[PDB]
Amino acid sequence: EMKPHPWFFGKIPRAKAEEMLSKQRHDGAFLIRESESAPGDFSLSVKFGNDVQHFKVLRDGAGKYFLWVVKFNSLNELVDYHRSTSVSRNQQIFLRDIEQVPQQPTYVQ
Ligand SMILES: [Cl-]
Repeated sequence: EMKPHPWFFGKIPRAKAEEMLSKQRHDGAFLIRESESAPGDFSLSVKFGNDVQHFKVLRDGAGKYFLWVVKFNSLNELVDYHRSTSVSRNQQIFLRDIEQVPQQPTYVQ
């Protein structure tokens, strides 16, 4: 387990998502962020070799979420579909979780 997703980064700037994804080793390492050029839309950012690619998360009339053709009731479902179906029309790029760098625990009383 019941965990928050390691892929939702809220309002991190496009350039910050590139900075962070640039240090991931593995093609497909990705995050969802909340676009700053289109308030209320999401964007998908994904490591590919020396590049970081960005995808608009598109909405149909009912609020369902898609990248190209196949659409879902949630970002979570969209993301999970694209773990095994390429996000790209030019390369086979499958979504995989960031490595992370996770949280040293501290107690603050
Ligand atoms: Cl595919």
